Amino acid sequence: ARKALIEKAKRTPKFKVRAYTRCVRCGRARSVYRFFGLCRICLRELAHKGQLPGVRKASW
Amino acid sequence: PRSLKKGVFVDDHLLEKVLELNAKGEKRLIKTWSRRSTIVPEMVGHTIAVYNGKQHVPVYITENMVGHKLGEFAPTRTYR
Amino acid sequence: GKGDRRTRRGKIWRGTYGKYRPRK
Amino acid sequence: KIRIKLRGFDHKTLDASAQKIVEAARRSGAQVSGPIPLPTRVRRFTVIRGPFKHKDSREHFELRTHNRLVDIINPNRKTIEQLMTLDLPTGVEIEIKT
Amino acid sequence: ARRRRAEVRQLQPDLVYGDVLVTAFINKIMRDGKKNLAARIFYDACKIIQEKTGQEPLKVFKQAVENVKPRMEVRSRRVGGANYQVPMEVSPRRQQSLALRWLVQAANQRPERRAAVRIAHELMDAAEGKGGAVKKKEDVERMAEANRAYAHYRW
Amino acid sequence: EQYYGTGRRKEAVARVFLRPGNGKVTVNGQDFNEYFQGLVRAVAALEPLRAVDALGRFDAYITVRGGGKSGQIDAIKLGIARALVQYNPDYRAKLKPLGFLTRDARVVERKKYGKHKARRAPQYSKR
Amino acid sequence: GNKIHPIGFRLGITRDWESRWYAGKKQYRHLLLEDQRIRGLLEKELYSAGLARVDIERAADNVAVTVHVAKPGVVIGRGGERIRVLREELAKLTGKNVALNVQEVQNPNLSAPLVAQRVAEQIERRFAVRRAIKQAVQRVMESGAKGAKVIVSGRIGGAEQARTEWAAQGRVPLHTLRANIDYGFALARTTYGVLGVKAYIFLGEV
Amino acid sequence: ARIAGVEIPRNKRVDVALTYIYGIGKARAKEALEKTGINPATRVKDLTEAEVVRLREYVENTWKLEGELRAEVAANIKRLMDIGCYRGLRHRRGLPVRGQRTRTNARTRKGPRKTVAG
RNA sequence: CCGGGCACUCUAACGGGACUGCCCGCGAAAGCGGGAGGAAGGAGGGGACGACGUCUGGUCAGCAUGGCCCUUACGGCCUGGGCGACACACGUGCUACAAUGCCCACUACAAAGCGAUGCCACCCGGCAACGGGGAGCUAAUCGCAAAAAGGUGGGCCCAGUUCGGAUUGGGGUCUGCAACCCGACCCCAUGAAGCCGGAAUCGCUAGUAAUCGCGGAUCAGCCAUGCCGCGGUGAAUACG
Ligand SMILES: [Zn+2]
Repeated sequence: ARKALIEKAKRTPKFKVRAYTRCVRCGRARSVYRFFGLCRICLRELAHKGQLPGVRKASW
Repeated sequence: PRSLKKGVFVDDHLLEKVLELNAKGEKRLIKTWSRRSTIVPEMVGHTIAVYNGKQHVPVYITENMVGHKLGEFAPTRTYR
Repeated sequence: GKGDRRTRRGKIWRGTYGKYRPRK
Repeated sequence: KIRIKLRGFDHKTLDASAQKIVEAARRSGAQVSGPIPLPTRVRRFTVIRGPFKHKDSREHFELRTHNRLVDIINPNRKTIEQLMTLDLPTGVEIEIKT
Repeated sequence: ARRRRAEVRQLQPDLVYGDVLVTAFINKIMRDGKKNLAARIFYDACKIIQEKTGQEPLKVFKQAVENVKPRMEVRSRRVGGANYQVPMEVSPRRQQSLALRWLVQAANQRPERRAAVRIAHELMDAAEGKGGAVKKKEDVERMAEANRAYAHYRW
Repeated sequence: EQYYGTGRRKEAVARVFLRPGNGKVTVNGQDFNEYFQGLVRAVAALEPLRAVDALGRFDAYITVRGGGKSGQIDAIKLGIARALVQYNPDYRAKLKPLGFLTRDARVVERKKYGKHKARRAPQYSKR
Repeated sequence: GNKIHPIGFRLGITRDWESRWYAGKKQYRHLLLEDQRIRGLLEKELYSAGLARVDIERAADNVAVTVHVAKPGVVIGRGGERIRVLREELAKLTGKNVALNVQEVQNPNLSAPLVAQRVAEQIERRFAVRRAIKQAVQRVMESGAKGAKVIVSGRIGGAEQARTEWAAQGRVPLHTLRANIDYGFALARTTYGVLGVKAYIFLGEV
Repeated sequence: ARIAGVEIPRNKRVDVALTYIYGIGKARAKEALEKTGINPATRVKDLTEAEVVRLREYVENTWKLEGELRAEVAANIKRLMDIGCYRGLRHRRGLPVRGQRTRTNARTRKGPRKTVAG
């Protein structure tokens, strides 16, 4: 979440079994989506306009 | 129940400073935390200083006490 | 019945393959 | 004879973004393969609004890569020229094959 | 039904006897959605009366079931003392369904292994005024009246 | 000599070809009583051709595929009920009261948050 | 909160995304990485002209800063001066190199976000809290606008009493997912606790 | 008919009538009618004399059962005891051993609910 | 399948269609009874949207953010341990108590998604998870996938039983530095409680409840019976 952990935005852990995704901005660890490399939150408020091109308020 | 396969693993913190020790009647109670190393035969004489997350505990190993992992005998938490 | 690991719906529930769960 | 794929983000942008890549060659390579539809595939994410509890309201989020096709039939250089690098569109991309 | 008295669902004419109320029965055995099996289930407990007898189960369901159909029942009722049981002239659509809500219930109660039996074997006792269901139906037709001690609250 | 009659229902395409005289069905092979295994509810697709008496007088070619068989017997149903008027836009008398001419509104719903079955809401204890 | 965010509610309906590039997949996760790495500044240092929309163009390697700015001049610079001092920061990231091009914004009193930060600067001003708002709602209002709403919140004047002060005018129909509107949000770090304000603007409609 | 160590599959299809031994489950059940070749179906009430003997002879010799098996196990446990291995430690207190939480549940390997107050 | 041909399915993209207008009765009017025809109605069915405000509801462990406070440390760094205990009690669910059932053998219709050292047709070693070798796909045109329930034949005969699979002994595949503390999975054995649940009590008015099965995300494999969606079969009943 904070800036005391951006040692993954790089991707260099130490093993093939260490990579706490860390959300771009949120930076937290708990939900770091992949398709966008950010957070579930990030997905909402951002897509909420033109910060998730190709998106839209899904309905059917 | 359990499974390793082709290439069983003994941590070379002890396995390593194990092969050497042996050469005189084995060492005298290793101190490598390593409680995650497959127990191996030649040891059968040593004594292990395996961690407990706070504590280090005694474990005079045996060949029968082999198909195990150092601390399967190292009881972590505390009960009654 | 669904936990009978060794049955059709057994491996068909847990969703796996074994002796009873074949390919075709 | 000239496969032209082009997935996209808008329904008639893409649709039109190539709809200019059609009838010219219907009088050059011989004809075309028509403005080919192609079933669109999607992605979704529906997530928990605001942290802590709540959950139940996630809100849905689509995203479409509308795969479209139009394929010009038969080249002819007249074809290769009749809608050559005679481009125009932006919102979409294209895959060229044969 | 606080806004609109609602409206009744209607159904198709049995691909057999050519009746629908039975569709219901065939569906009152229906359990889990698999009316597929239940389809026959009923049907067979017929051709098991055309295998176990020689009279098409037409007056059976009919003359019988309509008997399992309660001519009157009791209900609760609150005033200033309690919810005193009340005797009142039953309904049609109620009386009706209860025909089956009772067949398929006390009918699968009868211990005759396969669904079919219990079925055929029930319509049976039913089309005779004996066996399972008819008790309850009566049980209550009997309940009511036996409670004729209540009418201060008529309805 | 030739006529038509499409049919969709609950998600199941099914045109009902028909070159009269009789009416032997041929869904993806398996003649009538082989595709839909004599399930009581399969003698309903042709049901329409039974209140017109055409039945054994209007040959047809039925094929279909699109989801689940329970519906298909209904999907096809449409055309086998659609035919008698396609070419015979007269048969709308012994057609109507049966509504075998009417489309089937009924469809499936869809799971929204806080639910199990597109409506099946969980539960709570004390309240 | 019991609302959404019409911008999100209004995309393919009347507010076309800020970003345009397609394809995605092995791509997307970066294109919208760098994309959000230019905002760090760009429409920040240049806010003092038009920190409005930060539209982006693309086609891979075909970057661009179609970025819209009200004050069409604290940029461009005599035929092309700043439109370079920043390409030199436009490509301080972009390995695709963009075709930067400042955009001519019209009446700012119709540019919601503009107002947000507006009344916000005009909120760091301590200056006429509400009055400004009364002004705002009007400026924007008379400057063409068909509707206008502003909503400051959380502490005022350093009110140890956290509060939300209303204010709008004309007509601001959200629900009418169509008529198109406009929004904007800003902030105001205070010597007593950061807060922020919204800014809405209905318009022609349809 | 007594096959294995004091056992008797009676009137019930030989197949499972065998899983009646602390050593036979429906897996070994057929691996019997195999090296034995016996018609699996037909109850025991039709099982010939040399047939009962074969599986008898093939089952008693091919697997370790009943007495032998039972008390063999008594060992493994009896083993994990002396050896500090956790596995033992768990059979030691009469609670789960391979990988379960023990806040709640586990009523089988822990016994019938012993309530208290708080 | 190779031509051959759009009439049919679907494909995603446009627009057309419904408004109590026509039909007739009540009424001052809205509109309500029913019908005409219509693919359909009287807002077709389902969403997306949640007013001025309410409890100072929820989060400063997302981040931010006013200030309080420790600062060779109330930052941090690494291995190890714990978050997974346990005498117990609550919440939500999975599975089952079975014969409208369980099991084997042969055959069929899902829609929506998903895959680059990444899903993986096949041949082939193994009872097996899986291993070794390898065809097409950059994905309406190859595949993950087989749907299951169900249909047909047949095995069980009312049994704590071929019900049910807890637990437990042993061998073994797999990702992975490493699966003792705690990984799923496969084979053998073991096969426990449970014969439908006190008082009380939760859901749903239709394609819903119920039952069946499929994918998704995060994700090395994984404690998922959870969650988010699709679809297959398809009720009951509402006097008031
Ligand atoms: Zn974030």
